[PDB]
Amino acid sequence: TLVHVASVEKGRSYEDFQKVYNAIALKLREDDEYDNYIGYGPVLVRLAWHISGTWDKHDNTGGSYGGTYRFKKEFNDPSNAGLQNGFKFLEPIHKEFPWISSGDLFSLGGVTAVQEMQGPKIPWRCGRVDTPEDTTPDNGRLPDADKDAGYVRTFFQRLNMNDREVVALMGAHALGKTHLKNSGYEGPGGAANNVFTNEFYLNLLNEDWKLEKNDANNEQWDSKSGYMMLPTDYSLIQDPKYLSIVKEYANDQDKFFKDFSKAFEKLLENGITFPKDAPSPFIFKTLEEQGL
Ligand code: HEM
Repeated sequence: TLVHVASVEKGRSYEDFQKVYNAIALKLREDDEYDNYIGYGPVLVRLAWHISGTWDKHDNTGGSYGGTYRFKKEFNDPSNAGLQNGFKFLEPIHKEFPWISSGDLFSLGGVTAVQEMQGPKIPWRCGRVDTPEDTTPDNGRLPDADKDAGYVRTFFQRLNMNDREVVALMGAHALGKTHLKNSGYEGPGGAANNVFTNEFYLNLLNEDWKLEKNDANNEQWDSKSGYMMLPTDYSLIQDPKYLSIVKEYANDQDKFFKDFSKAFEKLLENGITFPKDAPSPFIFKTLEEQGL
């Protein structure tokens, strides 16, 4: 398996990264019209996950380290359709801060989005290093949505995630929406789709779901409230082990926040070796905490 050692951008420290965080956060506030006023928060979270979710624990291919989403093979992955919006959002950030690596920028985008949307603090570590075009993972490593709980469970073993980690991570599906033109699925998972809450779990348990076909001829679960769940989302209440965890997070906001924070940091760090003398993880202040 490949070794990717975190290497701090030369001479940079917490304050440098807080400035990048702030620039992302200010642009999130400014560019509010995007996606019928959802804003860019959700797509940045999805970008951070997709650049990380190519990882394979077996050989340390893929993962956030190399920033390989910048290469055509990966940005043109059908699984990544729509993420170009997140990349374009981050372009002026990268122009202002050309010293940050691509993997650091993409992952920090996700952290910033979660926190600015009132989610948990997510500790974040710098030191991802851009790797060459030939290190770009092939398409097909990101998950299908038309599958069942067994598929989800097996899929996430490749990312070294257990049942609790999987169910926690999936709570991000409160954010944003599915777009028919991107993925063949349409609609949001709830009402508060640019605020980070545990609504995904409450909606799974409390809505009256009907298995319908959308306009792309794909099945999805729909409620009269106008919400949807992917087959993979709904699988979390079909499987008895996932169901107990869904109930736990539906009943404990703080526990969900803490578990999501750990799993999301882990996701963003998979594949990276941090030297023993590497800086401790950074916890960035929100704009609100800074009075900005
Ligand atoms: C079985 C695993 C998963 C599947 C099958 C899946 C599938 C999907 C699909 C089909 C979409 C709609 C894309 C579009 O039409 O624009 C989506 C959106 C999204 N996903 Fe996932 N996802 C999974 C796990 C995750 C994880 C682990 C996270 C992050 C922790 C995540 C975060 C998001 C977010 C934030 C959106 C909304 C994007 C937007 O509004 O532009 N997903 N997902």
